[PDB]
Amino acid sequence: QAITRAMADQARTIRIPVHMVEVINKLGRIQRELLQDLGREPTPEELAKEMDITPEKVLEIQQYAREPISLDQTIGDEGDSQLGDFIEDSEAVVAVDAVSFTLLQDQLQSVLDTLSEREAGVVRLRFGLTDGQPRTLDEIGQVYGVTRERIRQIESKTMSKLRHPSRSQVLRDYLD
Amino acid sequence: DVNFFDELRIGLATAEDIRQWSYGEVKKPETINYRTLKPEKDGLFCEKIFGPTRDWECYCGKYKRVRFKGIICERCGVEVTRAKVRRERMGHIELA
Amino acid sequence: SNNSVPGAPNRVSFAKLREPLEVPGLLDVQTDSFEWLIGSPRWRESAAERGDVNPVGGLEEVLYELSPIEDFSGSMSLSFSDPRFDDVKAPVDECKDKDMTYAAPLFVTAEFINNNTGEIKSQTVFMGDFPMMTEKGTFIINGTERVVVSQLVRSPGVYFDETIDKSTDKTLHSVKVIPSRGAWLEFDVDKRDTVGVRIDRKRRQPVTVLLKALGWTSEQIVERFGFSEIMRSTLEKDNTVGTDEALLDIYRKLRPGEPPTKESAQTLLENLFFKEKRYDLARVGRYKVNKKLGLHVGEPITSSTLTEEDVVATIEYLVRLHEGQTTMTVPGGVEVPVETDDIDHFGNRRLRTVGELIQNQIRVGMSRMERVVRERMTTQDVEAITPQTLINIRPVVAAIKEFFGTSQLSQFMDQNNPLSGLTHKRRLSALGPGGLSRERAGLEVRDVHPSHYGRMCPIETPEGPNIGLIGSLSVYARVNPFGFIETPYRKVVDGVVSDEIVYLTADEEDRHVVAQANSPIDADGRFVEPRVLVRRKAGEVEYVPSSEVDYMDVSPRQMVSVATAMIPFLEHDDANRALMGANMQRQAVPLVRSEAPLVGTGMELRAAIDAGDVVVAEESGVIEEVSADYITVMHDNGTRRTYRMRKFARSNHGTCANQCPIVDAGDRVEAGQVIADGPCTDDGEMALGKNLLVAIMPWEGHNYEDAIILSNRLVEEDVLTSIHIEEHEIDARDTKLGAEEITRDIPNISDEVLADLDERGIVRIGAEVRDGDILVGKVTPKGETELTPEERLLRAIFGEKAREVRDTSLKVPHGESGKVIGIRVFSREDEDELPAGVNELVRVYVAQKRKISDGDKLAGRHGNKGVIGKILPVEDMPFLADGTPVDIILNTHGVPRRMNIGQILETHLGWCAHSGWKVDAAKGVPDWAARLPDELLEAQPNAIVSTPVFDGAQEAELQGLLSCTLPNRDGDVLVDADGKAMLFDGRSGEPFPYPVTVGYMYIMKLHHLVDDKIHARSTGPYSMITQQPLGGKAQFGGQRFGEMECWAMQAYGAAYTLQELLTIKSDDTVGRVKVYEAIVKGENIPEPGIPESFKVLLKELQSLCLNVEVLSSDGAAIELREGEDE
Amino acid sequence: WLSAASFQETTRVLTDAAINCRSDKLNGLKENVIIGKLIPAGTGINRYR
Amino acid sequence: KRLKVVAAFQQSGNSPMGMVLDAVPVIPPELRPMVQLDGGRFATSDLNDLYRRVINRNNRLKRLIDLGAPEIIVNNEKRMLQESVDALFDNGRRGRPVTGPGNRPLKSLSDLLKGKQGRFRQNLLGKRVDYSGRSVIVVGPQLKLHQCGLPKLMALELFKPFVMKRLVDLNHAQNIKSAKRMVERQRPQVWDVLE
DNA sequence: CATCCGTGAGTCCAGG
DNA sequence: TATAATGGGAGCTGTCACGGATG
Ligand SMILES: [Zn+2]
Repeated sequence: QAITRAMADQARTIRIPVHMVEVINKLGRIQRELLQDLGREPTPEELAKEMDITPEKVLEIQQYAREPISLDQTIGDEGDSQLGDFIEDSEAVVAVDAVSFTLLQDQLQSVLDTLSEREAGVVRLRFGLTDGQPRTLDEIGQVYGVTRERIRQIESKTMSKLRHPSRSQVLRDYLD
Repeated sequence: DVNFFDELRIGLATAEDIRQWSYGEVKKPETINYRTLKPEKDGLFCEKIFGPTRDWECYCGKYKRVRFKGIICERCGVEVTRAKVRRERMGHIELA
Repeated sequence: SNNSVPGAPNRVSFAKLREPLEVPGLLDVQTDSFEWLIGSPRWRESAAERGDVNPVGGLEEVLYELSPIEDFSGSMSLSFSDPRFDDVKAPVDECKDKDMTYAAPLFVTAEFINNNTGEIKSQTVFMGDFPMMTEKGTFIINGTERVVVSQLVRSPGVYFDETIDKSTDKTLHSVKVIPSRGAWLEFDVDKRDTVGVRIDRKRRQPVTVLLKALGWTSEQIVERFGFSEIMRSTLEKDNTVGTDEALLDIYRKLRPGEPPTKESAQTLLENLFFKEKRYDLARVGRYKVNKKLGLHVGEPITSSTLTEEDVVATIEYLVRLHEGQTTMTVPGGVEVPVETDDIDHFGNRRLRTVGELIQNQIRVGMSRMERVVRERMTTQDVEAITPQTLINIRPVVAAIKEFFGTSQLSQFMDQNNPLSGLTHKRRLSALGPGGLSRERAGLEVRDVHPSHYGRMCPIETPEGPNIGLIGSLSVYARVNPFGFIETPYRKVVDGVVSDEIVYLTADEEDRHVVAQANSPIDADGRFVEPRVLVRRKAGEVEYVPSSEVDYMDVSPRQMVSVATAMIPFLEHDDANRALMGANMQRQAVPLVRSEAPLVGTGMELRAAIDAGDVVVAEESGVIEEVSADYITVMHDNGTRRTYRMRKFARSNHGTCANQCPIVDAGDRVEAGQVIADGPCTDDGEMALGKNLLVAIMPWEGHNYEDAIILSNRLVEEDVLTSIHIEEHEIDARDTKLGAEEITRDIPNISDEVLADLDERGIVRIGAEVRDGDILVGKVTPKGETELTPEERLLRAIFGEKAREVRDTSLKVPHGESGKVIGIRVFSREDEDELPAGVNELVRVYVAQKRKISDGDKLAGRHGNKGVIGKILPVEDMPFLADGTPVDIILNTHGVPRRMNIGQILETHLGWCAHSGWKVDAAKGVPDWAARLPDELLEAQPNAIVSTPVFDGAQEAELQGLLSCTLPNRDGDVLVDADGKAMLFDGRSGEPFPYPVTVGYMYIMKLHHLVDDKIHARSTGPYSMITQQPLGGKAQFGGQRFGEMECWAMQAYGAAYTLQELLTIKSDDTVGRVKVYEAIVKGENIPEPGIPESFKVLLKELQSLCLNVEVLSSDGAAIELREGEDE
Repeated sequence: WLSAASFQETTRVLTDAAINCRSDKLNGLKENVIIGKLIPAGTGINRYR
Repeated sequence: KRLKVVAAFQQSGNSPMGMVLDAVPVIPPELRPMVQLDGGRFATSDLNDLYRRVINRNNRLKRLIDLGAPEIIVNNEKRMLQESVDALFDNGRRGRPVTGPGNRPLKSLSDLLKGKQGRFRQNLLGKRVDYSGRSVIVVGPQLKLHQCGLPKLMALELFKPFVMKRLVDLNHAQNIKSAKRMVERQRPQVWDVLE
C-alpha cells in the first residue's frame, strides 16, 4: 500500500492525483481485456463506453499517461545534436517588432504636441501612458485641477484633433 | 551595467553563502500542475521563489498590470518583475 | 548480347562468355531473412531444397527456448506453440497515406499446465499487430518507408590471439571465450610460463586452480597437460590444493562481501558457465566453438551451453599453440588445425540479417512478459488462472515498436533513385547495438580484408568518419542460415571446369585453392597452362599446377557490388575516385525523362528490375488496356491483373518517383518483363543520367578547380531538369484559450494575399506559390493579456476593435516555391482518427520543376564531381565543324591527377557508339578486332554497348574503333584515330590551335542543388538557454563562428569584428535589439553589452557550490543585472 | 583559471581553483573573448584603442 | 602534495568546511527549462529529475528521522541522499551513472561544462552569429581579387534591415513595418534599393 | 622501467 | 489495511595514447 501509493505519487515528472493514476491503470486493464477480445487494439470509441461511457475524456487521459522526453537526449546517428538545440525560445523578443513599436512612440509624441496641454492631458490619463494604469473617469476629472468634468469636454476637443495626424496617415501605417 | 570589471574571483561556496543566494527553499519535488499547467507552489518551478511566469503577472492573478512594480502580492507572495528574473534567481534545498 | 533473359533492349557486350549463373535476386538479402522469421511457405520449401533437416522458424525458435514457463514449485506450467498470422490490417499504399504501420496481427496457442490439479486449459492469445516486410523488401512504419540494415558483428566462439611482449620479446598467447550473452572467460599465458585465467575481467589466477575446482584430480592435471613444461611449472607454483580450497579461492576473488559456503561456491561456478539461464552460446556460438576444437562435429546442434569438455579442450588448445604445435586431436574429436584466429575474418565475423535483429528484439520482449507471467502466477489462485490472465503482451508490442522507431538499423530508406534504395537494402553496417562504436573502431576493422572477396565489396564504403564501418554486399553473395557470407564458385574436378556450383563460407574457402575467373579454359573445360593464377589463404597468391586447382571464381566482376559494377572501365580508376563514383550514383536525381547510357556494363538492367521501383509483369499475357493511370494485362488463363501506376509521388528525399507505361495497347508481353519503368529508368535499365557531348579542354578559366561548363541547350531542352516535391503540414489543436480553427479569415491581410485560397482557408490545387505566401489559413485565440496602452490609444482613434485571434498560418518556407499539386485534409469531425487534441489537419504538396543552374553539382561515374561554373549561351559553346555545339566542357587539368582515365576511355567508346562504326573485313578480320565478338564488328549510330568490369573493351580495340568511326550526315568523319577533333571557339570564331578530345560521356545530376543549399539570416529565432541563435536552414538559424574561426580573427587582430560577432550578433539579449534600431534609424552601432551565455555560465558554476564573484577594480562584488537575497 | 578551464580537464581545474581561491584578472585573449571584452591584441590594445 | 592542499585552506580564510554541504544550491528554472512541444508532449531538462531525486530522498530522511526509525533504515536513506546529491553534481563519477529512459545516462551539473559540447568550448569560445549565411561556391574568373559574387537572394537577407531603411527613406514604404513586407514579398523595387 | 583509473582524441554543414 | 508471504538482476563485451599513483 505504501509502495503503490508512493509510486503513483512520485514517479510522474508532472504530478497527477491518486485517482487520475487509478483511472489510467483501469484504462490499461480494460484495454488488455478488449485486446484479447477483438484481435486488434480497440478504438477510443470502444474503450470509452465500457468503463466511463465518455469518449472525449479517454483521448484526454491517454495524453495524461504520456511520459515526457528529455531535452538533453540526442539523436542516435550523430552524438552532437541534442533536442534542446532545436527549441525556439518563444519568449525572446523580435527585433523588428519591438523597434516598430518604438517608432510608434515617435508618432504619438507628434500627437502630444498638436494637442493642447489640456488635450494631451486626458489622453495620458485614461489610457495610461506614463501611468501604466487606466483610471476610472469619475476619478480622473476630480484628480485633475479642472472640474465640471471639463476633462471629458476636452476629450471631444481632441478626438477630431487626432484625425489630423490620422489624415497624415502616419498612424494609419502602424495598424496594418 | 558597465563592461569593465577588473577581476573575476572563484572560491569554495559556504553553506551560508548558499542560503544568501536563494530566494527560497524548494520543499516539494513537484514541478507543475497536471491540469492548470502552472508552476506548483514551493516546487521546482514555484513562482514565489524564482519569479513570475508572465511579465508582471502574479501567480494567483490578483495583480496583472504593469502598474504594480516591485509589489509582493500577499495571497501568493510573487514579486512583480519580468520572467526575465527566472534566469537569475537561485534556489536551495535544506538537507536534514 | 548480355542478359537475353527478360525481354530487354539488346546491349552488345565486349566479353568473355559469362554463363555460370545470372545475378541472383538482389533483394534476397532482405527477402529470405524475413521469410525465416515468420516461417513462410517459400522458406520451408527453401529449407527442403537446401536439404535442411527439421527447419525451425525465427518465431518458432523463440517459443521453444521460452516454453515451458514454470514457477519454483513446478506446480504451474505455461507453454506456447503454433504461431500464425491473419491477413494484413491494411494494404501498403493506404499505410503510406494514413501514416499507419503495415502489419499483420500475430496469434499463438497457449495452454496453462498444472501438475497438481492435472487439468490443462488451452486457448489462443492475441500477441499484437506484427510489422510485415513488403515485396520491395522494405517496412512501413507510420507511413514512412524504412529499411533494416544487416549488422556486422563479432561471432560467438573461442578466439586465439598472439601478442608479443615488449620486455621479454617472447611470444605470448591469449584466448577469449565469447558467449552470445553471459559471463566472460579468458585464458592467457604469462612471460613466466604460467597459465592464468580472468573471469569477467577479474584478476589473474593460476589455471590449475580452476581444474581442482571442477573436481579433476591433481594427478589428472599431470596426465592431460604434462607434455608441456609450462603447465608443470603451473601446477607446481599452484598456491593451494584441494577441491574445497579451490572453489573457496575462486569464490573469494569473484564476489567479495559475501559469506563463502562450500555449497555457495559450488553453485555459481555451475551457474556462470553451464546453465541456460545465465550463459548461452547461440547455435553459432556452439557451432563455432566446436569447429575450432573439433568435437561432436557431426552431431546436430542441440547444446546451447558451454561444457567442462569445452573448458579443458580450450586450455589444451592454448598450451600446444604456445610451445609451437601446429595440429591437435581432441580426445573424442577429429583433427583440427591449430593457429591464432583473426577476429576480422568473415569466417569469424558474422552478418546478422533482418530476421535475427527482429528476433533478438522479440526475445527481449518475451523475457519481460515472462517476468510478469511469473508474478501473475504467485498472485492469482490456481483454479482461476487462464493464460489470458497470466499474459500481458504490452511489453512485447512495446519492444517491437521501439526497435523500428529507435534503433540505429531501422533507417529512412535512401530514396533518391531506385539504385540508391537497392544499395540501401544491401548495406553492411558494423555500427549499432551489440556491434561497435565509431570511436571504438581502430584501423584494422575498416581496411579491406582478403576474405571480403566475392562477399563484401572493397570499393563501396562512405568517404566520411564512417569509412570502412559500412559496406555493400557483393553481387553474387548470399547469407547462410548461420549468418555468415557464402559465395558461388565453379567446381573443378581435375583441371576441368564443371558447371556444378557450390557456395563457400569464408573459412571454408581458406581450406581450398581458387583459380581466378579469367584463366583461359578449354572448349571442353580444361585449363590452358599448367600453372595458373591462384588465390590462397591469407590473401597470398602463387602460381599452382592445374592438378591442384580446386575451384574457380564465377565471374571477374565477382568481388564488386551492384553499384561498383555500374562503373565502366572500373579497372582503370584508382580505388579512391572509383569509391566516390559508386557512392555518388546513389545521389543522382531523377530527370523529367531519362536516357539509357550510351556506354554500359550490363548491370544497368538487373539493377533496375530488382530495385522494385519499376513495374514488372507477374504472368504472361497481352496489354488489354493502357492509360497513363494504369496498365491492365489479360493473362492466358483468363484472369486479369491490373497494375496501378505511381504518378508524381514524393520520395523520402523529395525526388520525383513517377512511373510511365512502356508497352502499347495490344502488345504481347511475357512474364518477368518490364512493362513500365520508373525514375532513372529507360526501357528497364538504370538511367541515372544523360549522355553528354564532352570536350576535354581548359575553357577561359570557368572550369578551373573541377568546376563545370554547360551548354544552354541543357537548360532549354530540360536535359538536366528534375522535379522535386515537398510536403507541408499544419494542424489545429485544442488550446487553453479555445481551439485553433483553420479559416480563410486572417487578421489584417488583404484580399490579394488571400486570393489563392478556397472558402476553407486552404490554397487551391494548381495555384502557384512563392515563399512567404499563405498555404493554410489557421488562427488561434491569443491570451487575454492587457493590450498596449499605446495600442489601446491607437484603437480608439481608428475605432477598430482588436480580435482575440492571432495569425498562426502556415506560410511557405524560404527558398521553396512551385505549384500546389495536391491537398490532403483530415478532420476529427469527418471521423478521421487523429491524435488526441487535434481537429483539422492539412497537408499541402508543392512540386518544383527545377531546371539546372549555376552551383548545381554534376558528376560522372568515375568520381569526377564538380559544380556548374558557367552556363554559356548555346552559341558561345565550342563546336564541331558541322555546327553541333558540345554539351559539357570539362577541365583537362583535373584528369590525370585523379588516376581516373576511365572517364576518358568512356568518352572514346562514347563517341564510337554515337557515330557508329565498321571494322574492315576486306583482306580478312584485322588482328586487333580478332577477339572482338562478331556482333560489334558493325554498329549503328546511337548504339548501346556493355563494358563489364574486369572484361569489356581493351585499349587496343578502343584505338581501333576510333578509326572505324562512321562519317556524319554530310559524309565527313568528325573525330580522328586519336579520338580528338577540331573545334571552333564559338566566341572568337577562330578555330582552336590544337585538336581537342571530344566524345560522349554519361553525366548524373546529384542531389546537391543550390536551391536546397543556399541560406542566410539577419535576425531570427534564438536559443532557449544560451540565448545564442539557433542552428540550421530548417530553423532559419545563423552560421557558427567556431573556436577555429575566432583564432582567425585574433590572428588578424580584428578585435572589434570578433567581439561584435560574439556579442551583439549573438547572445547579448539587449544588444541585438538595439543594433536593429540603430541600423533602421541609420545611426551608429552601440557598444556591446554582456553575453547572456557568460551569465549562464556563472549560474552554472554557482549551482555547483562555486562561489564566483565578478569584482570591479576596487575589490567589491558587483551585480550582474541581478541581486542577492535570502 | 578561465583560460585553463576552457582548455581541458575542466572539473579538475575548477575544484583546484575554488580551493586556492584564485582570483582571475581578465587580461588575456581567451579570458577576454569569454566575457565579451575587446581582446588585448591588434586593434584591442589601448595604444590604438 | 599534502601541503599543496592544506596550505591553500590556511592562506585565504577559505574554510575547508565547505567541502561538506548542508544546503545545495538550485539552479534557475529557465536554465533547466520545461517545454511543451507542438506534439503536445513535454520536453524537460535532466537536472529536474536529478533535483527531484535529491528532494524526494531528503524529505524521506526527514520522515524517517521524525518517526524514530532504526539506524539501519535511516543510514541507508542518508547513503542514498549522498549518491543523490553526487549524481546531481557529477554523474558517473562515483559508480554507474543514473539512467533515464533507454538506459541513458542523465546529464549532470558538471556535464554542462565538460569537454567539447560543454558550456566552455561550445558556447563561449565560439558562438552562432546573426547576419550570416552559407551557399555553394563557384569560380569567377571575371572578378577582381578584392571582389566576390554574392547571390542577389543572399544579400537581401543579410542587408535586410539595411534595405528596409532605404525603403522608408525613398518613400517606397510608409513605415518600417511595411518596409519589411516589401522585402519579404520580394517586390521589384528592392533590387534597385539593395544595389 | 611496467600496471590501473581517468582524460583526452580537426572544423563546418546536413538530417531524422 | 489481518490466511501466509521475509537477501536483486542485468550485465556487455572490437580502442588508443598518456600522466599520475602503486609496484
Ligand atoms: Zn498573488
